[PDB]
Amino acid sequence: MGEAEKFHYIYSCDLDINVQLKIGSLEGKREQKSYKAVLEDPMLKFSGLYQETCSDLYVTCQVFAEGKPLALPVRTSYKAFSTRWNWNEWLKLPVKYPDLPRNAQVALTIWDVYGPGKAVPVGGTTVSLFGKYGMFRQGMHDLKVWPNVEADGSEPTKTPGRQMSRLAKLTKAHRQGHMVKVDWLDRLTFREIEMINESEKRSSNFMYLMVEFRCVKCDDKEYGIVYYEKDGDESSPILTSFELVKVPDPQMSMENLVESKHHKLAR
Amino acid sequence: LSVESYFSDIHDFEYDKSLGSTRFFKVARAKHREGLVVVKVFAIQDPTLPLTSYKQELEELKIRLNSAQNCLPFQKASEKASEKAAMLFRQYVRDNLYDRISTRPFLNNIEKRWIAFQILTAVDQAHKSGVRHGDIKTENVMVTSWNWVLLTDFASFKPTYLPEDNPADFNYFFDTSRRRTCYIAPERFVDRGELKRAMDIFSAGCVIAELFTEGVPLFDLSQLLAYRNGHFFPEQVLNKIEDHSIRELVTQMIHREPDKRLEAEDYLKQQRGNAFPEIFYTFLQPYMAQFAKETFLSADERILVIRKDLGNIIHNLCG
Ligand SMILES: Nc1nc2c(ncn2[C@@H]2O[C@H](COP(=O)(O)OP(=O)(O)OP(=O)(O)O)[C@@H](O)[C@H]2O)c(=O)[nH]1
Ligand SMILES: CCCCCCCCCCCCCC(=O)O
Ligand SMILES: [Mg+2]
Repeated sequence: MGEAEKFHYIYSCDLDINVQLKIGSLEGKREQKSYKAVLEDPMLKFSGLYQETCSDLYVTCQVFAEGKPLALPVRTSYKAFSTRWNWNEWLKLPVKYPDLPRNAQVALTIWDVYGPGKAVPVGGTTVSLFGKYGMFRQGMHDLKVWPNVEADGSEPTKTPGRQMSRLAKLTKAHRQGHMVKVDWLDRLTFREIEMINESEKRSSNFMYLMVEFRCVKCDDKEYGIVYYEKDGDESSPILTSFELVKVPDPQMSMENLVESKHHKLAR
Repeated sequence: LSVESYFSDIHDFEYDKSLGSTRFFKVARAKHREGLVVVKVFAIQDPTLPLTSYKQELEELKIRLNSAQNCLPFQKASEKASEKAAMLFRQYVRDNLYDRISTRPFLNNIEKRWIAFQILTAVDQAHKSGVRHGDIKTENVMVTSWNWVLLTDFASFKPTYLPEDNPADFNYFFDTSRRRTCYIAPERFVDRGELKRAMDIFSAGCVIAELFTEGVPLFDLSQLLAYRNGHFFPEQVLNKIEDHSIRELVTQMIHREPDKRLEAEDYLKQQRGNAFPEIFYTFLQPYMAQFAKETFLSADERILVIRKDLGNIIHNLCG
């Protein structure tokens, strides 16, 4: 009938393993081929836009926190593309779960060849690594790609990856089984969502980079990674007495570090 | 009886250290639920003496100096805690100014100015409250590790008037450091009065001198008795004060005739801007007071209060 409802989770500061991000497929069309621009810039004909229907794009994944990069960007391994951009590659990020603060993001940039020794950004997308209540993102996510720009790692990001937006979530919930199934009704409703989707395909030149996050499994359980800090349970033993000690001093019984620095330099 | 022996009978206060034994009080550091505390233990050798006169006084100093942010009265007093001993309780502070002058980091000019400013603020606070500190000394000026001054050990049980003839009264109650230093205002020498606000201004002025001479005492007992008779003026030590305006403040405050010694508030009015930066009156005294007394701001919350106020702080201090 069904396994139980227990919610299992691990603290992010307890999961000392590298974060891994799957770069799935890049759906959508590119910015056509504006031949006006090529007459102005002949180097532009020697660029992935104009050489193949699917240039061999690559993605760089970098983690940012407080607008600063936590480590170097990781690049997808070369994959030759012909009719679709499908890297299908798990990227081991240089950051571990304990290393990630609550506002850690991954800035993902799709890059293309622009003449010799020059990559142009096809687009960029940034998604926060923790959810609205501090749970590491799980499973398959489709991120809005911002054309002709690198992913922005600043806080707040200017390239967030997160009608069809709402419906896709409901569709994913339906496919996972969280939405109730009604065959007569699902058959009719999804045709409309398809019409909406096709209209959005024609209306806008949007691209989506589908990515996936790893699932933490142990004994066939599913653990969500919730953001925590070690000692996060240490509710400080604050007490409101001031009978004798009216003026607390935090440095009270502490090594004088300016004298020890001096000791270490004179003696 | 050793200083520690007294604490064997007390449960609430566990001995920690001795701060110094003198025939007047034996002083110990004690650990308490609240923090570290100084216990001044008075061996009450003659039970005939009425300590009820001193207990009343201290309970009215404790009330008056309750809101005086730079004064630290004795917070507790216990006539019979060990049956042959009384005890005065107050918090223990990081430094005392006499030691702080030598500990690192050495006090800048602006930090000495901030300490002298707060000494005058403490005297002004107690004097407005109706309290006199009948011996200000650098030992009794206490410094938190954030350089909040607490004036402590209010000398309400010490004699206001001393004979010049017999140094025995000075040796007992005053000069417990045994440095022979004498900041007791010269008119306090004769041959149970009330203490006068100018008797603190001489005491405070001499502490600001010693602060700015890096611990050279402005007078000792013979030099104060000569200054009392007009046969000596501490020009040499005053010339060790590196700042002309603090030099004149001190020369004003240590004035021989008490009538020529202003209120602490007047010295702080006269010294606005010139000795004491304008920013001391406008930003640092009121801002730093949020950390000061019966306040409840944790080390973790202190840093967040200062981070959240950084921009405002930078504007006031710098511009
Ligand atoms: N750091 C620190 N030192 C203290 C404290 N209380 C006392 N001491 C030190 O121990 C010494 C002995 O204590 P006291 O009896 O208060 O010395 P004092 O200031 O000469 O005492 P009185 O003559 O009564 O004013 C003082 O001079 C200080 O140097 C304190 O709360 N903090
Ligand atoms: C309960 C109140 C405790 C008060 C503690 C201070 C008492 C000081 C008494 C000083 C007596 C001096 C005697 C003498 O002159 O020999
Ligand atoms: Mg004292």
